[PDB]
This record gives sequence, structure tokens and C-alpha cells, in this order.
Amino acid sequence: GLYVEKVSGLRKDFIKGVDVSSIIALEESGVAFYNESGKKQDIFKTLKEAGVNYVRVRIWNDPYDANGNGYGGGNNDLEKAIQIGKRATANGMKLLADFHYSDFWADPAKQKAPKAWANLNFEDKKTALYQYTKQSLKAMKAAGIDIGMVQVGNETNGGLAGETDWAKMSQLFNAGSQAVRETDSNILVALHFTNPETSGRYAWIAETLHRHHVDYDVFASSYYPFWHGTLKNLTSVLTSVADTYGKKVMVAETSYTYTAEDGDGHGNTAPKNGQTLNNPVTVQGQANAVRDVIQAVSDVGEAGIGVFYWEPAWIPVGPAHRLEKNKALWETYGSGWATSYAAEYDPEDAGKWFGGSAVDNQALFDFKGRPLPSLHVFQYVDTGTP
Ligand SMILES: OC[C@H]1O[C@@H](O[C@@H]2[C@H](O)[C@@H](O)[C@H](O)O[C@@H]2CO)[C@H](O)[C@@H](O)[C@H]1O
Ligand SMILES: [Ca+2]
Repeated sequence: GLYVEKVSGLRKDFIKGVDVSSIIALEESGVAFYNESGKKQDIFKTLKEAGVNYVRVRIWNDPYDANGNGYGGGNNDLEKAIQIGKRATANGMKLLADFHYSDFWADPAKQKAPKAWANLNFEDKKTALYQYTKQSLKAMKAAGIDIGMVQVGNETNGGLAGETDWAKMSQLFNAGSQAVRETDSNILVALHFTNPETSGRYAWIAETLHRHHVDYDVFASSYYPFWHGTLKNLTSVLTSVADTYGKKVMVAETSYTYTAEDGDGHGNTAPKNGQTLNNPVTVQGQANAVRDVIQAVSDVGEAGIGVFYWEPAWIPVGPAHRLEKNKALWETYGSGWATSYAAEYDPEDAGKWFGGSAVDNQALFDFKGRPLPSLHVFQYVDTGTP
């Protein structure tokens, strides 16, 4: 049924990743996943058979309040990162450790210092960032996890760990990079930014990183077709960075809607009025979208190393009509994007919009944990659909 046009020029070792950070909180909430045959199966095995070769996991320093109540969003700390890493490694997939260097969501608007670093002068915070990265990585190595890449920050367009001055941000980038370098010289160091469609943005950031001697290997970008411009532009801005600074480039996050329906009762991020939707909101449209960004990154040439799909399995803990019972699960296991307990850390955003999954309709599995046909885009990009 599904159609996937072969990606021309796709390298054989192209990174095909997925970020399934919410998996632990979901399994604790009772969510189960299946394979093609329809029998319960570890999602990591299913991802592996679908052609995925990399797993990305977000890591928050201390995503809990004083009493130990999870902030939600998967309650992703180092402990869960290790659980995920071991399963990724056990299923022959490399790991991408994504340090937010914050106790909660880090993005263009939010780059809050971890609670533990709130009262530290810059120098001590830098030491703390370095130390944290160093210890976290060692713990993962001790667990036998195969770490292929580390992200020093997440969508750090305007800040990092409470800092907004680029001179200080670069020192933090370097502090983190340091720890990676000291851990394993083979691990790729990536910096992650977003809004590639902004005129001159990526060019300015790359040049600034250069002027501040920031030591990194991959210039990563998020790419959500809804707001981030054309694929042509994406290729253009990433190619300029690659050519100009000799860096590898990749898409650290991307996704698309396979349905307009909200499966758990918590309003979804997409689709919405105003957003750009070049592909139909169907399983086929979702597949075209993924295949296209893979093509766009591949078009960069030798520098385009891969694409990570963001949260392809953040499915509902229950039906939309069971909203109130769902909240119980979200609140208890943090299997939603945020819990009310996060209000102390982020009162402005999480504080009033906390709840369930905002991306259940952009998963590569249906609302019941069955893999959608679009899951096989990872395989068909190499050959195309017969
Ligand atoms: O109720 C939905 C909720 O989503 C938030 O987005 C969070 C997070 O803050 C982002 O950084 C991340 O990219 O996506 C998750 C949800 O998938 C958003 O910030 C809130 O305003 C709400 O839209
Ligand atoms: Ca939802």
C-alpha cells in the first residue's frame, strides 16, 4: 500500500534515528507496543527491524520538585537515559545523549539553569556543567551503552543554563564538549539550533561559534515543516555551514501528522490553522514528509549525516473521552508533556498548560501501539517502494 520514492544519493551509513524519551513513563503508565504481526514486543526491537540505527534521549538534571514529584515530559533524568541507552544498545542502535542542562524543557524560549546551579557564579556553573556531563557519560559507559553522539544543549538559539551572552554560552558549550572529548574521542559533539527559516540566523550562529573557538563536530537543526520553511532552504542553510566551517550537519528533530485526530484528550501541537502543510495529513503524507527531509539532508552532500524523528511513539495512555482518568496517569507517571508539579520551575508555560501528549498524532504507531505503515520509510528510502 504505502509508497516511498527512493532517496537519490542517500549514503549507506546515513543516520536514521528516533527520540523516544517518553517511552519509560509511558510503559509505567501501562502503554504497550506491538510489531507488524500484532503481538506485544519491545518497541526498541520493532524500531531496529524497521531500519532505525540510532536513538536520541533528552536528559534533564533534576526534573522533580523538592518532594520528588516528577515534572512530567517523561521525567527524563540520567537514570532513564541509561535505561533507554541499554535497550538501544541491546538492539544494536547507537545513542545520542541530549543534555538540556536544565531541569525541564529547553528551547528557544526556555533555557533555565538547573535548580542546583541557580546560585552559582558563572565559573562554578561552568565547572558544574562540565562535571555533570563528565559523570553522566561515565555512568552510561559503565552501563555498557554504545554512545555515538552527544548534544551539548537543546535548541540553544538564545541561551544555555541560564546564560544569554554568547561569550558565556560558548564557554559552556566548550565545558560540555570538554567532558565528551575526555570521555571518548570517537563520540561526535553536536550543537542544536532551530528556526532555520530565519534569514541569516544559522550563518550568524556558525560564525559566532567560530569566533569563540567552540569545539564541536555537528551543527544540528530541528525541522518541523509546519513552521520551519522550505526543504530547499534547509538544505541551503545547512550546506553553507558545512562548506564554510567544515562541520557535519543533521536534523536532530523532525515529525509530521498522520491524522488530525487527538488521541488522548490533550490538544495537539499540529495540525493547526496557519501552519504550513505541504503533505496530506495521512500515513502517506507523513511518510512523504520524512522521506523528503532525509532527501534534503542527504542533498547537503558528504556533510549531511542524518535525521532523527522526534517522539514517534508518544501515544495516548487512554482514549480522549477518558480525559479525567488520563490526567491521573499523566500526573502520577509523568507520561504527559508536563505535570502540575512543574509549575514551580516553569509557571509561565508548563504551569498552565500541563497535561498529556501534544504529539500522539505524529507518532509512527497508532493510538493502540500498532506500527503504522509509515514506520517503514526508514527502510524504503534506500530502495524505494516496489
Ligand atoms: O500542551 C502542549 C504544550 O507543548 C509545549 O511544548 C513542549 C515543550 O515545551 C517544547 O519545547 C517541545 O518542543 O514540545 C513539547 C510538547 O511536545 C508548549 O511549549 C506549550 O506551550 C504547549 O503547547
Ligand atoms: Ca493529544
